[PDB]
Amino acid sequence: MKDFTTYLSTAPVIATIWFTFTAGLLIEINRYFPDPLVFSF
Amino acid sequence: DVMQAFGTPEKQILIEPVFAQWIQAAHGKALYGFDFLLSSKTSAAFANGQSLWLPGWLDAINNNQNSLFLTIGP
Amino acid sequence: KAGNWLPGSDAPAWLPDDLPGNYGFDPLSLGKEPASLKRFTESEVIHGRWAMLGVAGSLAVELLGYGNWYDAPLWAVNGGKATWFGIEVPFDLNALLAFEFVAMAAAEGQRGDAGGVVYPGGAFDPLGFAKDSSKSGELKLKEIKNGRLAMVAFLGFVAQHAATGKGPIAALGEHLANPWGANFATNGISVPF
Amino acid sequence: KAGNWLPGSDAPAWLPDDLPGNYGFDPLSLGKEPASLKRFTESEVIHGRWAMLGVAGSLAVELLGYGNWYDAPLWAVNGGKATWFGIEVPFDLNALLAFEFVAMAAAEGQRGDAGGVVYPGGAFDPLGFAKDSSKSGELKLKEIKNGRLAMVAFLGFVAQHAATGKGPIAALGEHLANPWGANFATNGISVPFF
Amino acid sequence: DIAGLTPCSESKAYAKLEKKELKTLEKRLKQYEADSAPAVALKATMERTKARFANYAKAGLLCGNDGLPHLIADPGLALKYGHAGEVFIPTFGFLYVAGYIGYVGRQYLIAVKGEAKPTDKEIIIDVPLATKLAWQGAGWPLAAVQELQRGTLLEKEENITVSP
Amino acid sequence: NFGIGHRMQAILEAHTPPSGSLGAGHKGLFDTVNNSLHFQLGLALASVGTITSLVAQHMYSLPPYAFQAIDFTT
Amino acid sequence: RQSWLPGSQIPAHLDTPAAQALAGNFGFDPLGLGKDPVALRWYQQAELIHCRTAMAGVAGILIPGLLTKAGALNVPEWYDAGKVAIENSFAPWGSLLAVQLFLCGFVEAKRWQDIRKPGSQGEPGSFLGFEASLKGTSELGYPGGPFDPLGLSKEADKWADWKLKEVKNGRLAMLAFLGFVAQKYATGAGPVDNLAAHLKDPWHVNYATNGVSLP
Ligand code: CLA
Ligand code: CLA
Ligand SMILES: CC(/C=C/C=C(C)/C=C/[C@@]12O[C@]1(C)C[C@@H](O)CC2(C)C)=C\C=C\C=C(C)\C=C\C=C(C)\C=C\[C@@]12O[C@]1(C)C[C@@H](O)CC2(C)C
Ligand SMILES: CC(/C=C/C=C(C)/C=C/[C@@]12O[C@]1(C)C[C@@H](O)CC2(C)C)=C\C=C\C=C(C)\C=C\C=C(C)\C=C\[C@@]12O[C@]1(C)C[C@@H](O)CC2(C)C
Ligand SMILES: CC(/C=C/C=C(C)/C=C/[C@@]12O[C@]1(C)C[C@@H](O)CC2(C)C)=C\C=C\C=C(C)\C=C\C=C(C)\C=C\[C@@]12O[C@]1(C)C[C@@H](O)CC2(C)C
Ligand SMILES: CC1=C(/C=C/C(C)=C/C=C/C(C)=C\C=C\C=C(C)\C=C\C=C(C)\C=C\C2=C(C)CCCC2(C)C)C(C)(C)CCC1
Repeated sequence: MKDFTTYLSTAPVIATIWFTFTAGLLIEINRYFPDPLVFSF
Repeated sequence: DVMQAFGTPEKQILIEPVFAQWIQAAHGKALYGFDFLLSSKTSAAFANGQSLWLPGWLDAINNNQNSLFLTIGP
Repeated sequence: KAGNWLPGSDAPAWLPDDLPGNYGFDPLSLGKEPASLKRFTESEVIHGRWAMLGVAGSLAVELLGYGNWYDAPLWAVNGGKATWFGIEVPFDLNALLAFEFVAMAAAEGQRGDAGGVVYPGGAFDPLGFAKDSSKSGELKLKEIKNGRLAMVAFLGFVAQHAATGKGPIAALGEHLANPWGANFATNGISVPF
Repeated sequence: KAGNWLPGSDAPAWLPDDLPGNYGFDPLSLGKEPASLKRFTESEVIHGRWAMLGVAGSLAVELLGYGNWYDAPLWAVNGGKATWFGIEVPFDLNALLAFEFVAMAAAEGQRGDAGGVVYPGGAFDPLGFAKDSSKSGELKLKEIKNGRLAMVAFLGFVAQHAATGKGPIAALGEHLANPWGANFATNGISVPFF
Repeated sequence: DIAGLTPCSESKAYAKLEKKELKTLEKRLKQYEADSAPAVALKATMERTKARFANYAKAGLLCGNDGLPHLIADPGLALKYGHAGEVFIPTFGFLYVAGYIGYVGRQYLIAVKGEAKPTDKEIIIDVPLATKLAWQGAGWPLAAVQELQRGTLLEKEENITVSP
Repeated sequence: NFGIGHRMQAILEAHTPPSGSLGAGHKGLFDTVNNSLHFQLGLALASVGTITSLVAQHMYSLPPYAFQAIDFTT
Repeated sequence: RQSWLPGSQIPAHLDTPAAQALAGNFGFDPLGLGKDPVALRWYQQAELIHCRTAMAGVAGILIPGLLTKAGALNVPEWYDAGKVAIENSFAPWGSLLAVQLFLCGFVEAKRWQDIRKPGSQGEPGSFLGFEASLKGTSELGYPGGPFDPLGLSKEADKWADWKLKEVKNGRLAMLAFLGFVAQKYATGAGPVDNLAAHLKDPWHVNYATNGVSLP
């Protein structure tokens, strides 16, 4: 599956994994920390 | 637009125009309280023109019904 | 050379060692070109002379008790009756304004556009000090150092009066009074927090 | 040489043996370069001179009973009327401050930037002691010794008044009175716990 | 009150707008059974709403005449009056991540230029090299100023022009 | 044509800052401003188009004509 | 070479002879911060001074802290000694910080110039004879001269021992200050008070009984 891992390392597959990662990071943040308009403490 | 759509107007980015309200208050608009040059009654640019050209200009800016330095927001 | 102004740093190449007042201080490469540097050397000395006269005029008024340097041109508004050594001056603003406009240009424009001279021998040395034999650069260096200190003193007068509203001796007595509460931090201007 | 300051330890190479007051004491190698050693051999003697004059002035006030060294410049605040041998001085602060700024600079600048001399023969020896033949280094050694002891004495004056608030004789008498309860430890300053 | 403004914990249009939103949610809630699944989500929306108003009034945001929080985007009016978390703290919390991505992509380009053919590792990204540059790019401003002090951040006039 | 005054051929090619500031500065412009009409038309249109925005910005805030700014459509 | 992880490939710029002969090199740079040799030369200085100031600060916290909890001092908490000692003070904090930044900037800019060029401050005519002892040693970060009064550098044996003792005590004190700040934020007590609270009930009073290891 070395060719399958080179397919997993192509541009749109990395794009759709990394954008789901950076989407579902910010989404879990806005679940556990609702409505951040201002930098609080 | 997304905040107005979700019924939450308070989450808007409403950046106050600080840099131009400071220019209005330096021209004599006492609505914002920056009291810098002409809206401050104690400064020198205020004091050295009270007979020359200032009081009509100050009574014309602080009128909120002309277009002379309209009050401004986000 | 006689000084390094930040020791261990290299001297910039566009400053000659024989130039009076030298340390190598040019962190902006501001006098790199020789035609600009010659006019800067010709203007630094004259800023120094006029600031030595300015600091002497700003200090002798308070040391002789005649107000300060600030309130001395304050008779032009709200009254008049200028003084000098107590002697009254019956002149208004516009007459001495035009006299400073006319009588000073007959010395300034006669000095400036008649060359580029900065140490003219002859009538400006009546007693005789700068014969350019052995003690030219020494007295030139002393003149540069005293003039730079006077320029710093006059900008200190400007910022000191713009921050405290007081004169030179009128706050030097307070810094000698309260040496930890009468400095540039206890006002709410110079240090904003 | 004439002394080793910590026996068994070696003398540094940058201290000349014919130099007056030599012991080898330079644990920082602070006068290693000869130009710095030449500046410091002049400045140590002058610190010793002015400290001998300072300790003589700080002791003669109390041995003659005129207050101490600390309160002698205390007339400039809360009154005036300075004294000297009981004789009054009708001078305010700014006049004598300007006279000390001017009249001392006319001798200090005449001394300093006119060379680097530290033992000038001639007018400064009116009686005649240092003809520089045989008794030069001995008198220079005695001057260095007495001056170093005077610098130690004046630093002791400063620390003693900063710790006890008294004069030199005013607590030398207490050390002679209670020798085991009037030293540098019974105050709560120099020894922090015991 | 910096520029004609007011604290949101002081203004009444802010509290009136909170009561307006809670009134809409309440008249929306009045249709359902008290323990059903829509009513739980509506009360959770009310709880998030009230927590949002409490934490906007707590941080000292400035309301206007409209009753809406404002952002003072000037240091010296945010640092002096305690509004640095509005703009001045996230204007570096952004730029760390911006220069982070701009440094990671820069180093991924420069570390793939000197190969056999670079373009194949731009459509097919070398993932161990990418994750190595992703982790070790954490100190990017440090490395950026150390690269600027060389002159290895810029390139000289070896660049490609047309006809100056 | 009278001896006193200033000349366009001398002011341009002497305002050159050294040490690589503006390069050779303003040396050679009078051969190209005077000979080109599209350069003159470009500078003229830039000036007229800016002071036309200036006319627009200053005729609403500072209305110069009697019973203007009551006629809103005007 | 006694690495921080025994099985890791040490970064190759920490295995150069310039970097292996450096104080406290345990092969730890997992984020590649010192890959340029002059970046590492700058950060070695930054580590020495972040660790010496931390050793002085952590000593000034826990030596009077342990001498407060055991009596014969009444030094307050380190997060309270700014609130107090400004009343028992000849000056307010602003003038004191201004004098502080002048006296410290005169030192720190000389150190800046010596790091950017070694032996800079030793050129003659700078001070009044004092500049001759300001070249430092052959390596930067360890000046000596006036800063070695007891004379522990004139050995050339056990010198890497003293280096590594300084670096390890300093890294431990930097972790101790990051501690002091964090164990103040977490529970609001003092550091020796937190040590007593751990020593009276270790298995229940720790950083798993507050809101900072939250699931
Ligand atoms: C450039 C314009 C712009 C700006 C400045 C903002 C600004 C903001 N928007 Mg907005 N928005 C915009 C455009 C913009 N938006 C557009 C175009 C839309 C329509 C798509 C929206 C739709 C929108 C919605 C629907 C919402 C916002 C929200 C917000 C707020 C962000 C809260 C948040 O998520 O915190 C994020 C805070 C962080 C600290 C994230 C940083 C990430 C981590 C913590 C740092 C990294 C840590 C670690 C190293 C990562 C691990 C790496 C991993 C590999 C292990 C903020 C006021 C939210 C809000 O509350 O409104 C006020 C909200 O609900 N916006
Ligand atoms: C305006 C008058 C005047 C002038 C022009 C001079 C000029 C001079 N004096 Mg002089 N002096 C004067 C008044 C004056 N003094 C007075 C009134 C006294 C008696 C108090 C002295 C006592 C004196 C001594 C004892 C010595 C000089 C020396 C010198 C020369 C060195 C120049 C220098 O480094 O500046 C000095 C500039 C300063 C700003 C001085 C700094 C403050 C000093 C270090 C005192 C601080 C003590 C402090 C507790 C120690 C430092 C902290 C420590 C605990 C870590 C120079 C020719 C020295 C010399 O000839 O060297 C070879 C020397 O040994 N003078
Ligand atoms: C301070 C000053 C210049 C400062 C400039 C500096 C430091 C520049 C330094 C640098 O450029 C270099 C060197 C190198 C560059 O690479 C870097 C920088 C750092 C940029 C000039 C003051 C110059 C100041 C002058 C000439 C002042 C003259 C004062 C007069 C005449 C006063 C007159 C009166 O006081 C009386 C007599 C009586 C009163 O009653 C009436 C009045 C009028 C108030
Ligand atoms: C202590 C001292 C110097 C101490 C320095 C020492 C030990 C340094 C030693 C070292 O550097 C070496 C040697 C070698 C290095 O490798 C190591 C160290 C160890 C670092 C100087 C005091 C020097 C002290 C001096 C010069 C004091 C002068 C006092 C005067 C003039 C007093 C006048 C008055 O008392 C009267 C007369 C009347 C009063 O009413 C008014 C006043 C004004 C108070
Ligand atoms: C300087 C310091 C503290 C100094 C404290 C001082 C002066 C305190 C003074 C006071 O207390 C007193 C005396 C009395 C009080 O009343 C007043 C104050 C003022 C409070 C702490 C440093 C603290 C510094 C710390 C904790 C630094 C930690 C850095 C780490 C761990 C980085 C590791 C890495 O960078 C490497 C090494 C390699 C990369 O590849 C990987 C990563 C992981 C990025
Ligand atoms: C404070 C503030 C402000 C202000 C600001 C300002 C005013 C600024 C300025 C600025 C400036 C004046 C700038 C300039 C610049 C220039 C340049 C020239 C730059 C450059 C840059 C670069 C070059 C970068 C690069 C890089 C890096 C390093 C990272 C990433 C990657 C790259 C490569 C891209 C405001 C209020 C608004 C807001 C808040 C904050």
